[PDB]
Amino acid sequence: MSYNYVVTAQKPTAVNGCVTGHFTSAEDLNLLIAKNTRLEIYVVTAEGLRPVKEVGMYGKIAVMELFRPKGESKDLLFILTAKYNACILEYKQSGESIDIITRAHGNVQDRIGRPSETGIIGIIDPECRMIGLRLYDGLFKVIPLDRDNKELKAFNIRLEELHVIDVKFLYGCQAPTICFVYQDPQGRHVKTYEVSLREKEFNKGPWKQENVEAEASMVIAVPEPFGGAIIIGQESITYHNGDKYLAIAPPIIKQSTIVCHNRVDPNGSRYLLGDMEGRLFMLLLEKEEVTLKDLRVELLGETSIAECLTYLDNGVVFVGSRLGDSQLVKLNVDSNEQGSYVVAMETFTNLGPIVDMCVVDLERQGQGQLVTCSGAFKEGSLRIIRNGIGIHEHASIDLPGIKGLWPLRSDPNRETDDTLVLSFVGQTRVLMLNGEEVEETELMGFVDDQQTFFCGNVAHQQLIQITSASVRLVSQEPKALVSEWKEPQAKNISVASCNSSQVVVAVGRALYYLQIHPQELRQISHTEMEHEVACLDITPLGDSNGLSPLCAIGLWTDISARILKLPSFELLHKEMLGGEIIPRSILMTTFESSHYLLCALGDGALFYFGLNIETGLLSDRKKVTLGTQPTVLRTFRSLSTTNVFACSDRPTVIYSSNHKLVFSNVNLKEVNYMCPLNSDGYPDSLALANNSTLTIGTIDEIQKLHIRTVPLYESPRKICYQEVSQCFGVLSSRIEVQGTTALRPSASTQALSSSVSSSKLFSEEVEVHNLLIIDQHTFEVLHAHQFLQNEYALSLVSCKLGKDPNTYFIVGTAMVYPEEAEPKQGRIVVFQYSDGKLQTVAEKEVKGAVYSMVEFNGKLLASINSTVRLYEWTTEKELRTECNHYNNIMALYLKTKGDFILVGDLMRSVLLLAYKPMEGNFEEIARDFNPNWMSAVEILDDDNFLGAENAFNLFVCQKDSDEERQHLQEVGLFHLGEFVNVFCHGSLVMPTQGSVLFGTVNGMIGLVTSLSESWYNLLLDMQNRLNKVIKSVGKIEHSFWRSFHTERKTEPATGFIDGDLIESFLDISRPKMQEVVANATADDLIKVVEELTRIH
Amino acid sequence: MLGFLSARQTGLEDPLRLRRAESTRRVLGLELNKDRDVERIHGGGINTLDIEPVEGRYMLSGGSDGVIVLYDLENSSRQSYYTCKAVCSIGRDHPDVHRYSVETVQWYPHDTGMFTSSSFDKTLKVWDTNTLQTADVFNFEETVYSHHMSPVSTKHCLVAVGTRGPKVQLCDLKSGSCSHILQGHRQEILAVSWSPRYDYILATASADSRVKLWDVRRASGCLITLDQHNGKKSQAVESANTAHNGKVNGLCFTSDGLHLLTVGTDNRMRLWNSSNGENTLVNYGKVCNNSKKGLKFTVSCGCSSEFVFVPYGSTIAVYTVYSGEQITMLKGHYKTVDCCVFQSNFQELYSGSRDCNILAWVPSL
Amino acid sequence: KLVIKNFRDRPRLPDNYTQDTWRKLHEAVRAVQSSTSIRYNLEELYQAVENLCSHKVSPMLYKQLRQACEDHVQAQILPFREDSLDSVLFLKKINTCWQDHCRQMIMIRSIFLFLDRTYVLQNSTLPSIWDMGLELFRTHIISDKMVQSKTIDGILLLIERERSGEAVDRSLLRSLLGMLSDLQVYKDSFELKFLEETNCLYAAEGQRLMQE
Repeated sequence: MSYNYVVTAQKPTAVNGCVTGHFTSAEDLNLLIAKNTRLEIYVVTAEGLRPVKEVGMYGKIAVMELFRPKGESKDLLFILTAKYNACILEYKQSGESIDIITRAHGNVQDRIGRPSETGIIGIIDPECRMIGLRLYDGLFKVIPLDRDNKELKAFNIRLEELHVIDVKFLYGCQAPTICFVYQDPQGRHVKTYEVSLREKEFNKGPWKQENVEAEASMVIAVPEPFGGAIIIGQESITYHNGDKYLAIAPPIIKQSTIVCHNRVDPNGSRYLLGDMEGRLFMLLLEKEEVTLKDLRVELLGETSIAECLTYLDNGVVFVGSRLGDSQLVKLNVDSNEQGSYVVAMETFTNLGPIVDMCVVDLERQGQGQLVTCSGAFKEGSLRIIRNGIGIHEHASIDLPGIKGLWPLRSDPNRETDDTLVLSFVGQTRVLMLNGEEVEETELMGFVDDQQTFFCGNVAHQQLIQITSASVRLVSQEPKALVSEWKEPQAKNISVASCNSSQVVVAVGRALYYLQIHPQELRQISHTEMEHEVACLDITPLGDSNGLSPLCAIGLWTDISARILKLPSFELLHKEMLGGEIIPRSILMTTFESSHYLLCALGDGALFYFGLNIETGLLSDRKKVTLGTQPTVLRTFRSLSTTNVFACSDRPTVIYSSNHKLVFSNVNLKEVNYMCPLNSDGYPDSLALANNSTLTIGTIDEIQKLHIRTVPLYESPRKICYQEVSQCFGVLSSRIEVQGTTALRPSASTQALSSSVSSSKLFSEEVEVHNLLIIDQHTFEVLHAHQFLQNEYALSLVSCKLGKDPNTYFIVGTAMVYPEEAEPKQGRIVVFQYSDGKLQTVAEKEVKGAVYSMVEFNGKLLASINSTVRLYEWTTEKELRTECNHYNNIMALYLKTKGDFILVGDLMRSVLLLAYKPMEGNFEEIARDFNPNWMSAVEILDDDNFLGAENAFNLFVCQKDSDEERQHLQEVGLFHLGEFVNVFCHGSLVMPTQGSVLFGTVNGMIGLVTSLSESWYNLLLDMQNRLNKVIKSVGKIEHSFWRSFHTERKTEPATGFIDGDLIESFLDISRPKMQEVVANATADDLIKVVEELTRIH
Repeated sequence: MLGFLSARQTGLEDPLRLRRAESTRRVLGLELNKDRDVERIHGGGINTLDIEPVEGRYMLSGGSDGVIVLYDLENSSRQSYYTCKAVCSIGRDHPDVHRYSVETVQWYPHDTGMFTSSSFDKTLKVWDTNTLQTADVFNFEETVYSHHMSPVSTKHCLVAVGTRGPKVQLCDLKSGSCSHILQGHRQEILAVSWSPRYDYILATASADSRVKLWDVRRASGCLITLDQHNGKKSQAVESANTAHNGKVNGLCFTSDGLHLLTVGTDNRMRLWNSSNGENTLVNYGKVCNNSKKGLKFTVSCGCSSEFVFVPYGSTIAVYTVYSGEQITMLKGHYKTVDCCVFQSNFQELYSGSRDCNILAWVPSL
Repeated sequence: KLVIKNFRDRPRLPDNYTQDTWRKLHEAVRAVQSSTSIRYNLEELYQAVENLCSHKVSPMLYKQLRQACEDHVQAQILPFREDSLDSVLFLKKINTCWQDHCRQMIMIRSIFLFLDRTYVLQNSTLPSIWDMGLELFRTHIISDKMVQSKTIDGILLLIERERSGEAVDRSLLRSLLGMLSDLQVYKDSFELKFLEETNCLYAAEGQRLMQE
């Protein structure tokens, strides 16, 4: 049995359903958004939205609609998980506490039945007597509500029509009336029935059936004043009421099918409609006193590709999009000079359908940095995901040569820092913060003509300045000197570290520990350290009144960190750091009442030891490499806690989450110095400094994924990083209509250079594929190479083959024609990029589509339609076959580790194809004989082959241990709840062996890792206990939610640990933690789950 | 088909769309395979086949000579071409072998460990898949054309057994009691079938051209008595409501359980509604059959449009259930076909004939 | 990005800072090479290197460092160009002339740590101050044919003694074979000759012992 850990790094960001209504309370105006599993409630304030809750339903939320029964003060909510769990959620706020109480919950799954073609359609009676569901073809499941169902005891009402396109409840009928569009071999026919609970069977409809357009695909139940139902289609919008019939065929909507509708006015005088192309129409109903006069369709403008949109108020329409960004637009009463009444107010970042992604160590750090090809036809774009703590740069300044920053309360009365002290080579400048305006002043008492090693407020309303010549004490008023301690023999001061009441300066080998006293610097003691002092710190700790009894030092010759008790300079402890590199900045600091001595070597490596303040005994010697240049550890406070900022070429923040330090990148090119600048104009800021500029900007909270966005305006398909050329290879695929012309300026049409593939091998709207070359710094498409007419580029891999040194972009294409069903002619082009040019190095016509390709020990391993042939790169520079393999249905996915090949068949689901090099022929080591339709497949270890099928599941094939050894065993089973598009080894952080990121179609970026059996058993026990303790949103048992589910099979989850469920252990109060750990102590398990949380 | 792959990739179409469209494409391209074989072990014809419900791996077959082979359809070899080797077999040397033709072999539902069979020796034996020993045997007073177990019932384990007497027998594989009988038919009962949807709805076809659905919980006759003309030629039920003009010798509920396909010796199929017994007037053209016992046929699962595979003389006919069109006519046999069974997992069809062969049809490309 | 400029910019940072400051290190580099105690103090020298890296004089500072080591290693070849020494004593002579270059060139790295890692590390074309030391030693001392000849013939002649049952300075051998490996000339210069000579001896020993 294998053991694995599945955790969700990025929560899904695709909006598959969004409703509006008074859910939180009567006068509210909520905007619920049904992300795949997340249920992000909102409140529509006068500006933007005010998120109020975000509950993760244990389900794929397939239907969401708000209904208000009789007697309910505020709207309830009905949710239908795609596994067919139905729950009537109700909002209930109790002061701070917000709890989505479940009024009634139940399962409405029929044991046997064809899942309907169009998908689950769940509708509610406008007078709220029943909830009509159409899950399986032929049946129409009705849920009563007049009775108080605490289990939602639905009852099937048989339907005589087997292919129902869309069904809606009509308005203003004494009996609950459905009005659906079904397809029968004579065409499509609207029809109506009168549902009747007492009879549990339909009756004759209020107005008999009628014929509808050949592609009438939607229904809109207009409200009470008009009644009847509108029926949208490809080219017509027919309004029906039984005796009235007003049908129009506007010319604008012919261009693209309409897919989403919504009602603007409560009387339904105006309707919104959005289509696949992204347009946003506006259907207007004209009334007569009432009846309906005529229909008009107006093009409001353009938005994201609208899957589901709602009207909130004042033209604030939320265009929830599965493919693009979930926009939020304003409907101007008048034109915007472009004929568009729509102006995008806000935007919600959405990692759309992740077609494929590659992990790259961009910026040459130790940090993974995903690059996903999210989006679709018009919203295709590259998202660059990277952990970090961003900097909201408020004010940037040009000041080359900065060499130190300190804040100064130049006015003793003022609480906030009104003055910033720069320090340049061989001099010093004082900067005065008077509001956002900042002017340089002169602080009398501070010698301007010397470099400064420290200057800051100290005890007794006094400043201090420690130049390279003399420690100086300045009376804060009227800003004149009161004391100047100097080296007795007149030597330059080499180091200095001050605090509120103590100053220690290390002149060469010798120390001098001054105690600040009112208008008096009293040299308490001194000593002669053996070897030249490198760095030191006396930061106060514990609860001493600014009196630090320790003075950590680091020394030059015998590289070592020590802790000298004060004032006697007694060597409490010594610690040999080792290596040939001296310490450079050593810091003593507290982290959640856990003391540390962070000592940073001059090569970038950083150490942190657990310091015992009383006895000074360094324990838990840990090392972390944060950069290459020498580090400078400066403390700073953020939200009532003290962090540490490690200025280097890779500026890294150190903060302690749950008694475990976290080293987080800061999204900045470089930070030489820093100082917590809490000014009036910039409250709680950081004055980050670099070689050429000085910057200010508040730093963020704990880590979170930061998502750049590079729009392409054309759907990408694949991506590969070619390190040597420093560029990405992206297979865009734009749409053309007619010759042929582009419908919009796409990246492939806006490239610096382009070229059309002139190939002699082979001799509405179409897709004109390309192979973009994206610079990996500017993200500007360097070269856009267009493929042949009617050619689809399905695969792309960057590798160097054979023995030659060149690195090649290799694209496997496949000619497509409408007449055929499976492609016949393809080719494997071998591109080379050089000197801003993309040359065709080779070409190899094949006898099928090239689905997936993977470099195999320098030998290209294509996959033509149902075969996996291992090409060879000949010295003549033309691909030459080596050996084929034909025993497949269709090999779509290939992944390699060493010499083994894992082939993801279309439906046979795996084939551990192994290449025998001594013979030169493939040998099927094993197969799994389940019919698991695959989506993407990946290899973890020698005998752990992860796979993700199309029913939203995961499974782990384990090579077992006669002929039964040829059976791959499924040991892990887990209902992920997303359609996994791509796997790729890696991680986003510099306990869990292995790490496999994977995208989805909803934007989720999970992360699969292996576990030791001991932690597997421990966490499985934890998971069961948490299930017993935590109460889910819909009372959906977690074991059921993760049960490996397919239409033909259903097994409990095993060999997988729900990462999110474990991580929820962090966010449960202490008494319920004690409950969960009723039988090991709570803190130990908090530590364990923290070690798990560290991975993503 | 790359269009479907891209549509699934970008989340446009549900994965269900590609799954069902590809299954329909594969079934439309169905053809005999010389890249696969099933070992010849039956002396006489093959009367029945039943792929196991769960995992679709093993496969029984009731030879007309009383031998119950138990194949294994998984390509355990390494070559593209292979033959489905027969794992076990209830040979004539077996002490408890069936003395005459085995005409129904069915796996015990929800439990592959056991399977059942019945033969003209007036016996129904409950076989243990592992040790191949009769767990229970029920001896009837007359032959047994066909029997069927509920593929949905987790509550009961009754077994409708259509003997050549006029009375349907219900045998209980739990504590033995074949006492429960369903009276109301007039002649032999050539084909019975439980409802895949409802636990207790049993549809029994007879040789007097009547198809009746029985609520076996009810002990006062049948719910429905199917009638060709939907009551147009209304006549009290003493010599009326005949679902065919000759013997009706085959039943197969559609996969959803909403419709009861019937085929009879008058050379017609009829897609009857399963809730009120109203013929839905699907034409199906003229289907040829002349068998004088249970004609087996099955209906596809997991495809866009449900197909039905009916033995048609010496050929398998592929009709579309809800439109009646004739998709094609699989043509590879040398005698009349007695039973075809659909392998839902991979859209493969195994069709035992009277010429001792079991031809495995598979899709092309 | 509210840029701000409301400043008065009077000063000028360096007086004659780069020329004088380098001469401070130049004595320190000279003092370190000759093992004379440093009159100036490392922190002043290190911080001096730091400031010179602010003025972007790292390239010229890198070169002027090279002339310092370039002009000292060459000063060490000439004692070895005198052939009044036998092989065994010579190896300790060159080995010490290598151990000192390691001890010294570590010290010159410690002072110049900032330059080594800020400027040189990014400039992938240039080698670190460490590998800089090996390159100087390799080409200007070990690449000397007479020193290379009398060196490899040194190590080989001890192994032949060791093979014949004598006791040799294993530590001295380890340093030299460490010395050659670090300089990378171990494979080209010494491995071939050693394998060549070893082939001969055991080939001679094999046929010699067979009949005995």
